[PDB]
Amino acid sequence: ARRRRAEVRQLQPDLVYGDVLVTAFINKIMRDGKKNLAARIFYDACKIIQEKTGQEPLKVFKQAVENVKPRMEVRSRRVGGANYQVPMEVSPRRQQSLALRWLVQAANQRPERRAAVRIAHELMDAAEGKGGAVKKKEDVERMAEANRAYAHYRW
Amino acid sequence: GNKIHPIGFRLGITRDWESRWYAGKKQYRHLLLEDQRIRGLLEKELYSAGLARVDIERAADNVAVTVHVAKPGVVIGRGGERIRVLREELAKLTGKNVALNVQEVQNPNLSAPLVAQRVAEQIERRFAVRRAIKQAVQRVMESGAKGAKVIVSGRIGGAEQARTEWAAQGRVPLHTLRANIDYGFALARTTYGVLGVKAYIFLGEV
Amino acid sequence: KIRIKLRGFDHKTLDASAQKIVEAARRSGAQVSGPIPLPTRVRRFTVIRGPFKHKDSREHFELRTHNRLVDIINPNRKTIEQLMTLDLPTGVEIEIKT
Amino acid sequence: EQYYGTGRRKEAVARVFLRPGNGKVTVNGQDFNEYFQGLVRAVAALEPLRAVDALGRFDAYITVRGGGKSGQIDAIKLGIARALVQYNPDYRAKLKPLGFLTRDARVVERKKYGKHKARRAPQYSKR
Amino acid sequence: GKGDRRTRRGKIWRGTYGKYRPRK
Amino acid sequence: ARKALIEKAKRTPKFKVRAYTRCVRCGRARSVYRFFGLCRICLRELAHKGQLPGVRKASW
Amino acid sequence: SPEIEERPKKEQVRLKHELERLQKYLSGFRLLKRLPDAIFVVDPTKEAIAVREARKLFIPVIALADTDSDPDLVDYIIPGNDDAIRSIQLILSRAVDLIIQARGGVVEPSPSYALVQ
RNA sequence: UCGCUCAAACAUUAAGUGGUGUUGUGCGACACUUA
RNA sequence: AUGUGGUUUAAUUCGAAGCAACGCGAAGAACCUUACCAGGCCUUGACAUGCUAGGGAACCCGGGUGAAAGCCUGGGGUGCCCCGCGAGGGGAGCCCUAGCACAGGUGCUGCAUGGCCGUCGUCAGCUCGUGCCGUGAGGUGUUGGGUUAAGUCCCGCAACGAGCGCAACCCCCGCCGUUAGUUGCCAGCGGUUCGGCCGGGCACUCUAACGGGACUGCCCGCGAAAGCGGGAGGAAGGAGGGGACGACGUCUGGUCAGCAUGGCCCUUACGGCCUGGGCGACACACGUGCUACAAUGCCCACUACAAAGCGAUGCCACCCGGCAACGGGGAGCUAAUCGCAAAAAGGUGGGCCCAGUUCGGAUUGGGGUCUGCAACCCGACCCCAUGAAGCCGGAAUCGCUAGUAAUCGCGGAUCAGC
Ligand SMILES: [Mg+2]
Ligand SMILES: [Mg+2]
Ligand SMILES: [Mg+2]
Ligand SMILES: [Mg+2]
Ligand SMILES: [Mg+2]
Ligand SMILES: [Mg+2]
Ligand SMILES: [Mg+2]
Ligand SMILES: [Mg+2]
Ligand SMILES: [Mg+2]
Ligand SMILES: [Mg+2]
Ligand SMILES: [Mg+2]
Ligand SMILES: [Mg+2]
Ligand SMILES: [Mg+2]
Ligand SMILES: [Mg+2]
Ligand SMILES: [Mg+2]
Ligand SMILES: [Mg+2]
Ligand SMILES: [Mg+2]
Ligand SMILES: [Mg+2]
Ligand SMILES: [Mg+2]
Ligand SMILES: [Mg+2]
Ligand SMILES: [Mg+2]
Ligand SMILES: [Mg+2]
Ligand SMILES: [Mg+2]
Ligand SMILES: [Mg+2]
Ligand SMILES: [Mg+2]
Ligand SMILES: [Mg+2]
Ligand SMILES: [Mg+2]
Ligand SMILES: [Mg+2]
Ligand SMILES: [Mg+2]
Ligand SMILES: [Mg+2]
Ligand SMILES: [Mg+2]
Ligand SMILES: [Mg+2]
Ligand SMILES: [Mg+2]
Ligand SMILES: [Mg+2]
Ligand SMILES: [Mg+2]
Ligand SMILES: [Mg+2]
Ligand SMILES: [Mg+2]
Ligand SMILES: [Mg+2]
Ligand SMILES: [Mg+2]
Ligand SMILES: [Mg+2]
Ligand SMILES: [Mg+2]
Ligand SMILES: [Mg+2]
Ligand SMILES: [Mg+2]
Ligand SMILES: [Mg+2]
Ligand SMILES: [Mg+2]
Ligand SMILES: [Mg+2]
Ligand SMILES: [Mg+2]
Ligand SMILES: [Mg+2]
Ligand SMILES: [Mg+2]
Ligand SMILES: [Mg+2]
Ligand SMILES: [Mg+2]
Ligand SMILES: [Mg+2]
Ligand SMILES: [Mg+2]
Ligand SMILES: [Mg+2]
Ligand SMILES: [Mg+2]
Ligand SMILES: [Mg+2]
Ligand SMILES: [Mg+2]
Ligand SMILES: [Mg+2]
Ligand SMILES: [Mg+2]
Ligand SMILES: [Mg+2]
Ligand SMILES: [Mg+2]
Ligand SMILES: [Zn+2]
Repeated sequence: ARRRRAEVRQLQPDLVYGDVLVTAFINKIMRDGKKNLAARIFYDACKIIQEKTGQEPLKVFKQAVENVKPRMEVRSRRVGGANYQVPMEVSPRRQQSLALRWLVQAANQRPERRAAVRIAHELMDAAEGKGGAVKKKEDVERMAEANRAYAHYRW
Repeated sequence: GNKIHPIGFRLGITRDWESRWYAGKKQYRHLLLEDQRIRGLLEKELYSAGLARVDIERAADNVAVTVHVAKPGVVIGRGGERIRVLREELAKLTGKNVALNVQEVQNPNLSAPLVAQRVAEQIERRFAVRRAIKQAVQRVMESGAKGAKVIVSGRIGGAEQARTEWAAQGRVPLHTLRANIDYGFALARTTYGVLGVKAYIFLGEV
Repeated sequence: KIRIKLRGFDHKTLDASAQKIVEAARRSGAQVSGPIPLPTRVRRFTVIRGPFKHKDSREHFELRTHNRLVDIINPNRKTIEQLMTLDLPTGVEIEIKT
Repeated sequence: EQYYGTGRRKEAVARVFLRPGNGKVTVNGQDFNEYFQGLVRAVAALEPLRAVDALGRFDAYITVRGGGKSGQIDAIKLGIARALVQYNPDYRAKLKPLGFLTRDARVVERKKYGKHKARRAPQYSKR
Repeated sequence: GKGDRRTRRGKIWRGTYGKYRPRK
Repeated sequence: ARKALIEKAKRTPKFKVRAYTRCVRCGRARSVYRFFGLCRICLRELAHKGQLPGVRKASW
Repeated sequence: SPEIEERPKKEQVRLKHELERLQKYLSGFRLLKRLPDAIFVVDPTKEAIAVREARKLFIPVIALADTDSDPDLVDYIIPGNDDAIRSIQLILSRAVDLIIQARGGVVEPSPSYALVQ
């Protein structure tokens, strides 16, 4: 809208751990409005986490989303009649959004049969430092430093 | 424009059914069917005295055909002959217990349908179409109303291109419910075609 | 023992005739359960406005068919005459059975 | 003795008859963990109980009817709240800020005419 | 498949029952 | 064929699969509600007038 | 009047807001419901907007006027300062004095000296 | 899998003109206008 | 699948033509609906008023030719009023034949029109009265500053008010009570068939009806005013969400096939009837949609949670035949208490194993059921078999700001059935 900034949708905190970031991930997983289905599907991977590594699903989730959090991105902009690919910092919310989002997609990219195992293995490679979603993050940051020339229009 | 019919708009709140009665889902049609042909026959051989609100009531063989008129002196004739033979022709083709409860009209100028049919006739009789609407609205406001509005439409006098003559005074908040504004439609036969008529009288409030 | 049905359209006219019966039966006989409103069976009719083609802006009405129930127990002779004479219905088709 | 409160959401009503005791919770017969199976919102409806610090100390009995499966849960959530607040004025001073006392006006709206789903309009075109 | 002329939801979508669908 | 058809609609000489619905008022060939026996057009016309008992403007 | 029972809080404050602004400007004009036999002013130039009205209505024109003024368009002139409470007071007092002196009961001038400082 | 010419069909237009855009044939490795 | 352009045909009826035509008129094309064609027939008519003349009770059955319409004909029959016991005569109701006036027309013209509708757009606008300025067209007001969803309000203002608009009064969902108790309650007690089935009760759920409530009302901060931001109480704050409501007008918009209608045109046929065919044609193109191209999944067994609606010539619980559609026996129902009804998705368990696949059901062969005079053209629905295109799709492009999108079932209108 042109008037107000429109405030963010303060979502319901986690119903098992107590953290808004986790529930937000469920929503991205949520296909056709099946929260309870996606919730379980998420907790399914949480148990696959303790199966592989003796690590808590909580910090394994934080480390994953953190290493896929895009620091800077290139945005298109007009100037007299031309489009420049200007790089610049992203908003904290958008970083969290894209991170959570890419991860879900990266799970879909995997050959893994079951959804939970896709999110499981992906959450490992993400927290590690190399995965389908992470590489899509490294990619976007490249574009930023590449066009660093056009960074003169910070706006 | 649009402007949904003001009567159908006040249908629930202000004015009540011009034809009030209950019916089962079994014969609602047949009831309203005959109910229709009645008011039609009245509009025909009764328009002489200038009828307006042809109110109707039914329940079980009983039908209160209350007919509001400018001057019932014509709907009764002399002593009781016009009105009597009217009940005759009524149940003559029907079967229900006809009960013509005629009632005068305190002021035809404050009764929209009358005001319309009145001026609408003036046009048919070839008259000053513009000022005819002016006097009509002036007649209603000076009469005692609190709002007036009249609109003809079609070949004014007889011009090729169509036209619509707008004229009104006072207030006519058609968007408000607590207004009680009587609607007054009317035809107008001319040797050159048709001609529409409208009339709005604001009176009630709260 | 006896049961009365008060079907009708306008609830304003249904409330006047339903309250009338409650005063006439109680004030001149045994006990009588007050007006019992039932699920109003409504006929919602949707349809288009313009005569020709206008699959939108359409207008729709609704047929409010109300229902009210009143039960009188002891068959009082005063209540039978009271309701037989002192009645003022109109568009209210009532039906009564034992 | 008992703690009563009214639950409702999406035309899914829910009486709440609570009696201090163990933790056995019956709702329209059956058990709580029995009726609600594989649903995380289940343990969420008991949130009012975790807020008061008395999870296992109350036998609940709720009559929830109509509405959907989850709409009932939200009806139970607000129902239990009115129940425990009925005999506790001080527990409203910590159940309200946590957000519990609201019918949740959020309800499905009428499918508008000309449209398809109260808002979603058919695919616009010009070809 | 909401279009299979021989399935559960196959008849559910067509508003019928038949064999594969329980009927009285 | 408008007049000859409204008359034939009330005839029902042969089988019943010819006694098709037919509006009473303006005698429309289609959009004839069975309850009212009228066409959608004249239906609305009367409804605004108030000549249709119990038929109020729907709003919800 | 005992008719305040109706009228919701809406019309109340609004109608009170009516009275407030109504008196805000009209207070001093409503006392007469006819066309003044004459007009008196503090600065013909500034309020010349009214002078025209009176002029076109043939209403005689009297007004105190400083150098910043238009003498010819005033019937009976009152030359002298105007942008000073001191000079305005001496004139208005003595002027209205002639009003009551031709009327009846010559009273003492209104408490102006205190307001001056 | 890319580069290129040409003749349809479709898309951008309010419409046309032209162009632009994809798939189809044979080879080498937006700008202008609208009795 | 459906509409449309186009082409084809004896006809493939007509209209709407960017947005604002194209699942639109159509909320029901097999004959009907039907407005197009072919053929067989009628031609004061199927229908309104009225007139001259012969005969006749108004009324009912059959026969020959035929697709039917119709064409030719034969038979049974004899009411009421005015004069008489009978005959005989005239009139009203109603008909055939002949004749006159006249009917009828989905034949033109939506730039002849009424009415009704779309549209910009619920957008924030458009005007009148007097006063004032200009020779005048016209201006001012409605401009300006702050604010608002808004010409909302405030302050200022040669302007001062008002009117048509906006808001508000109208209904649903939002908190609770008042009124009524055949909706519901092992909640509290007795029988338990351990089923609110019986007794009992209405506080509570519900069914509808009336009323209160939210008003920038409170405090803090900015402010001249109007007003904005933040916090509490509250079911709900700054219109709470949605609907009804869509101005002066524009689009010479649409509609003479909804209807009314001026004029033009036809009047043994541009009117009327039937049968059959045709809006359903296919080398092609576009719009709107359903269902998929699958492992957040496909086939299957068990279990659970809706709202609203409809139901006498209609909804169908229980029992039997068969694979089943479906049929038959047969109880209840003027319908909060009988039926359509399992809501689906979802919860537990099984096969499946990345394959044109247990995905996908389009196409085609044969055998059945339902409605209807009649399913070749041209209906729906079972069952067995054939198991197609089809790996989330180019240029382009649409919807949607929250209980919305997406996704999953249900009901009606229309209606013989579809
Ligand atoms: Mg006159
Ligand atoms: Mg909260
Ligand atoms: Mg919805
Ligand atoms: Mg709802
Ligand atoms: Mg709704
Ligand atoms: Mg699917
Ligand atoms: Mg069904
Ligand atoms: Mg069986
Ligand atoms: Mg008619
Ligand atoms: Mg003084
Ligand atoms: Mg190319
Ligand atoms: Mg070629
Ligand atoms: Mg070549
Ligand atoms: Mg090369
Ligand atoms: Mg160029
Ligand atoms: Mg040129
Ligand atoms: Mg065509
Ligand atoms: Mg035509
Ligand atoms: Mg056009
Ligand atoms: Mg011919
Ligand atoms: Mg005649
Ligand atoms: Mg004879
Ligand atoms: Mg005879
Ligand atoms: Mg024969
Ligand atoms: Mg004979
Ligand atoms: Mg005779
Ligand atoms: Mg003629
Ligand atoms: Mg037009
Ligand atoms: Mg028109
Ligand atoms: Mg046209
Ligand atoms: Mg002048
Ligand atoms: Mg001059
Ligand atoms: Mg002017
Ligand atoms: Mg202006
Ligand atoms: Mg009570
Ligand atoms: Mg109660
Ligand atoms: Mg205040
Ligand atoms: Mg105060
Ligand atoms: Mg302070
Ligand atoms: Mg204030
Ligand atoms: Mg204030
Ligand atoms: Mg708060
Ligand atoms: Mg309070
Ligand atoms: Mg506000
Ligand atoms: Mg409004
Ligand atoms: Mg015509
Ligand atoms: Mg005519
Ligand atoms: Mg000829
Ligand atoms: Mg159920
Ligand atoms: Mg309802
Ligand atoms: Mg049905
Ligand atoms: Mg059966
Ligand atoms: Mg019954
Ligand atoms: Mg059932
Ligand atoms: Mg499952
Ligand atoms: Mg297969
Ligand atoms: Mg198959
Ligand atoms: Mg067939
Ligand atoms: Mg995707
Ligand atoms: Mg390409
Ligand atoms: Mg049917
Ligand atoms: Zn009609």
